[PDB]
Amino acid sequence: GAMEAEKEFITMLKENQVDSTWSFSRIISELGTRDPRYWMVDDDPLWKKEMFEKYLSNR
Repeated sequence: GAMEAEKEFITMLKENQVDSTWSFSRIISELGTRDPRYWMVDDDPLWKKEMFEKYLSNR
């Protein structure tokens, strides 16, 4: 579910210094290596990208 995974995913997004000036390419390229949290939660690229739209709108 999108509980533990989402929570950490939001935190890693701040810690990876992600903001509006990012593509979901930079996520796969930088967040896929900086810390394996992007892999801890299984890769749903549509949810990762949906929630990324949340991280850009709400953050």
